[PDB]
Amino acid sequence: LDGAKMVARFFLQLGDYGSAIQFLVMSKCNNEAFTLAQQHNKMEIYADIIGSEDTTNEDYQSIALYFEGEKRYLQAGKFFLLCGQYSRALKHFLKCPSSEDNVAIEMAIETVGQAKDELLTNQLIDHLLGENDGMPKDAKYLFRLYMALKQYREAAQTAIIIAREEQSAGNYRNAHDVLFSMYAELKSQKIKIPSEMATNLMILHSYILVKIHVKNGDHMKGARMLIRVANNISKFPSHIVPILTSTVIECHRAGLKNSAFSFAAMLMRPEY
Amino acid sequence: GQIDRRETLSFNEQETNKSHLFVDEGLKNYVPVNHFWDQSEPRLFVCEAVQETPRSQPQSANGQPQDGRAGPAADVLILSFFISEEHGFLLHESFPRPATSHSLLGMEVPYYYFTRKPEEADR
Repeated sequence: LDGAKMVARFFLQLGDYGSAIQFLVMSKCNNEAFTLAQQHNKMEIYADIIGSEDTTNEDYQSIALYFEGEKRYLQAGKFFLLCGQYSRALKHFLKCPSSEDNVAIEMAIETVGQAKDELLTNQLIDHLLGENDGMPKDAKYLFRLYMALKQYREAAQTAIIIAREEQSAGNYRNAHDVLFSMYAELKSQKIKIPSEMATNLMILHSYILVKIHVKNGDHMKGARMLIRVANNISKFPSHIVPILTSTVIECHRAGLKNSAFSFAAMLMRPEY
Repeated sequence: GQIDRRETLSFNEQETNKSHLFVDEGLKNYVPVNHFWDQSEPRLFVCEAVQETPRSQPQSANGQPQDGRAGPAADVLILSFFISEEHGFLLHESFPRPATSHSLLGMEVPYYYFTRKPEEADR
C-alpha cells in the first residue's frame, strides 16, 4: 500500500490526477479519491475505477448523495441508478428542469426499463401522456419506453404510426429507417413481425432501390421495382405521377412494353 | 515471533525484510513492559513481558481458578538477547520472573535486577 502511495505522490507532483486517483483503489485510500475526483469533477472516472474488488454500492451511493447535495439531479439520478435506487433515480429524473428534459426522459425511460416496476412505469407513461404536466411528448419517447420495457409489439405498432406519418410527408427514407430499426430488432429477437410493417418496409426499400438500379443503368431491375411500387402507389401519396411516369419510361427502356402500356393507360386516366 | 527490518536514511515507509529464526511459539500471548542493556556489554540486552488478559473474562463449567485451570506458566517472562551486526537477534535466555519478584528493575552482569515484595522480606 505504501510503495503505491509514493507512486501516487510522484504523479501528484507531475499533475496527472487521472493516474494519481488509481492509487486510491490500489493503496485503498478511497475517501481521498472521492474528494479529489469531486474537486476536479472527474466523478465518472472514479466510479469506473471503483469497478475493482475493494468496493461497494455505498461508494456509488456516497457519490449519488454528493451530486444530490450539489442539486445535480441528472448525475445524482445516474449514481442512484448505479446504486440500484430506481425510485429515487426516477424521482430525480422527473424533477429535472426543462433544459435537460430529453436526456432526463431518456434516463427515466432507462430507469423504468431497468426497474420494470408497474407503478414507476405507469408514472412515466402518465408523464409521457402528460397527465402530470398538461402535455404529451413525441411518439418517439413512447416507442423508446416500449422498447426499454421489451414491449416490442406495442413498440412495432408505434413505429408503424411514425412511419405512416413520414410516408404521407414524402420522407420515404425516414419511414424506411424507422421501420428498418424495428424490423431488425424484431428479427434479432424471436418475435412476430407485423405483416403491414414487412409489406411497407419492402415497398419503401423497393422505391429506394429504383434510384440505385437506374443510377447503375439496370433499367430491368429499376422497372421491376417501379412495377411493384406502382402496384402499391397508394402508399406514396406525395409522388404518384412521378413514380408512374418513371414506371412507364423504365418499363419501355427494359422492353416491358405491356407493363409500360398498362401504366401509360393508367396515366391516361383523368386523375393523372 | 517475526523480526521486521526497515530503512529510511533517504525518506521511506518500506516493505519489511522477514526472517523466521524465532521458533518459540510460547511468546504469542506476551507483551513487553520493561527493558534494559548491560552497562559493560554493548551486545547484551533484556526485556520483561506480561501475559495480558482479554477485555471481558469467561468462566469454566467447574469451579476452577479462571485461567489457572491448568499447570504453571510465567505471570511475566524475562527474555535476554545477544544483538549483533553479523547474526541479528539471538535469545540468550527465557525464564519466569521469580515468584518473590514484582517487576524487572534492570540488568548489569552477572545480574538481572528485580523489585522484591515487602509481603515476603519479613518472613
